[PDB]
Amino acid sequence: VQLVESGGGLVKPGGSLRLSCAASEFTFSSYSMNWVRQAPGKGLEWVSSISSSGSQIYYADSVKGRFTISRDNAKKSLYLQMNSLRVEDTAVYYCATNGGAHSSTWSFYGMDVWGQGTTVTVSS
Amino acid sequence: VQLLESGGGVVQPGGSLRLSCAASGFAFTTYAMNWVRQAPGRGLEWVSAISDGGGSAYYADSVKGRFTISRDNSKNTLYLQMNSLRAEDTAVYYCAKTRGRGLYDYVWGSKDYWGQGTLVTVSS
Amino acid sequence: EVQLVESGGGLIQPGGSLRLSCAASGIIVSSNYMTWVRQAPGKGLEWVSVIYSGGSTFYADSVKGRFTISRDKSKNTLYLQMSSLRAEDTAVYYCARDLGPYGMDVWGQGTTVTVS
Amino acid sequence: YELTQPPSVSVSPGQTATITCSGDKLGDKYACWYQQRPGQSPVLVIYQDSKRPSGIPERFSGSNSGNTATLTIGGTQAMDEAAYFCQAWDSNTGVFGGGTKLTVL
Amino acid sequence: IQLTQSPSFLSASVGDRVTITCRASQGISSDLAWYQQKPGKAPNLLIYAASTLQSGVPSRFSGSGSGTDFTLTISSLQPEDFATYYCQQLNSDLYTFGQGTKLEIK
Amino acid sequence: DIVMTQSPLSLPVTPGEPASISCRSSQSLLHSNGYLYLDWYLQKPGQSPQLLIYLGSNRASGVPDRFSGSGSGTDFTLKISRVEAEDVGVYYCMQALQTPGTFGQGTRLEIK
Repeated sequence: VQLVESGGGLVKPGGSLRLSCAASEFTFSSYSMNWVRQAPGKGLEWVSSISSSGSQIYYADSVKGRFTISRDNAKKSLYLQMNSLRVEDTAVYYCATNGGAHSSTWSFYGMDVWGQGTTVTVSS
Repeated sequence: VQLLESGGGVVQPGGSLRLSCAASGFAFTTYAMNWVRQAPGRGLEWVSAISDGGGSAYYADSVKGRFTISRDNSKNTLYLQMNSLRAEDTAVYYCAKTRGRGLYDYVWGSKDYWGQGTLVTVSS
Repeated sequence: EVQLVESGGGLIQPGGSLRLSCAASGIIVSSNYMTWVRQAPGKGLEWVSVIYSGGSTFYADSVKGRFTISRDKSKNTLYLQMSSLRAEDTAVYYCARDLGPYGMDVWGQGTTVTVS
Repeated sequence: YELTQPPSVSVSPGQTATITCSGDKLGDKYACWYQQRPGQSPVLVIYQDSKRPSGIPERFSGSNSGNTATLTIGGTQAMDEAAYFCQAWDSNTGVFGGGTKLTVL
Repeated sequence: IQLTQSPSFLSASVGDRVTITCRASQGISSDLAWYQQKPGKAPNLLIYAASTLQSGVPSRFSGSGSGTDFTLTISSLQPEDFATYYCQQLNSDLYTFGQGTKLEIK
Repeated sequence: DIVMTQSPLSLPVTPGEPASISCRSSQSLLHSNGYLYLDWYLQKPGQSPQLLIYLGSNRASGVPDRFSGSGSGTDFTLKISRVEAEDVGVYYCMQALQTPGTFGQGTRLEIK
């Protein structure tokens, strides 16, 4: 598929955002999605992940209780609720497909299709 | 309506404690709860909040990880986990219920009813 | 702001027909519990009827088989079909809004019904 | 769980590069490697510690044993100058390596 | 159910502490509403759920009791505090009232 | 963080006189859904606070009619119709919009 993200903008610490990652084709249904953020000065961080069915949802230790990944295979969209946006969350986020249907098969694949990242900035 | 806060006393610098907010006279099954601290002559400052059925565990930075909260929806009680207590948490602790029971009445917002408070002293 | 206004009562021969009306401003009648309440001269308040927000009806033991409660969604109004009127029906009736654990928060001015 | 990659290594063009990845009992796990050329979204180049995805020339060779994951680039050229992230999965947790920068002269 | 107020005719001067009792015969424990009615007027809520102050009621009015006993307590009388005071069964099917207690500014 | 400053720090006012307490937010607390998420508290001396004003302009159950709130966006004022002898104590405001819940520093209305 062909992936495009949206939603990154200027918010102050503690604010709310809701990113997105839209797909071109309906092959989106067969891909377990991952959210990966890229620091302005460093490499990448894994943020979250979701299964193809959406029933196997995992978060990074630094982000649980704040973010809420969700998808809609009929809408060919991937979202990421972005609450309590906090001092080090400024980054560029990448939505990357795994291919493995469930979390048990994620280690047998890699994140292959990345969309153009969306810049998120938090500051007073 | 009664908000009986239990526990609390003199604990050791870096030691442990757990606080109980036994509530009665109201549902508590659809109501959110808040934890509020006040160091001696230093003003009301926030700590924690929980949703109707737990899971939503909302903390300030100074209690990041170090504090955790829970509720006993059957016995109608509120709890508060403590670890590695510093000298800045020496205070009297108020458990307070949110006004109300609908959404956009933020679980970290208005606090209608407050308790009597128990002093938590960290010293030697 | 929340006002109930009542009309339709009057001096009526025993056993006759009659109807009350209770217009409502602010409250939607079609989704709240509305009750009819009676007060005989020299006596206290007493319940008559309630029609549920879903449309289910209820009347008292002294009321069953005689009165009917009715509504209109277009005019936001409450009605009471008054029939088989005996001498004991001489009273003043108010319309009130029932909220269960909350009491009769709003009330009407009342209309005097006399039987002769 | 952490994966340790050297901050950067460099070789002259046309040489063979060698970039390491360290983890606790990391030879019991599957490791993926990615190429991030500056200003670019990364691309998967090695997965399953031995297999090479479609669209990648065979000079991207990776191997894993013990506590070290290694990637080998024979005949390094100009556009091999990129950030290289050794990846691994442990307990359903996506943990990325430090990311070794490769510089060609 | 049968609700009985006690006693019917009640008299006091301004400033007295009054305790109007509506006695529940079975025991319901949260279902009381206090209805004050100016002579020939529209009643109003005073205390709902038998203990909580209904909004806009002045703070001189209080309610107490739970279970089988119930009371209305007025901390400080006013010359306009004369009315007929009703108790009602909340959360019921017939919404039974009391007979009515007529406080008098006497 | 939303850092809120009260104004003024103290208001000793004789009973029977009117009093206004103002507390301004650093950010905008308006329209999470259309209301002003600032709440007003009174901590009377020696006992625990309860709500005086919620949602900027409205009050909770059983509050004296003398209390009223006003202001929108960043400036908010509490309006006591007639100070009396039971009104002594510190007044707090709180932003109720973002998760870090910050209270004011405490201005007492006292009897001078």
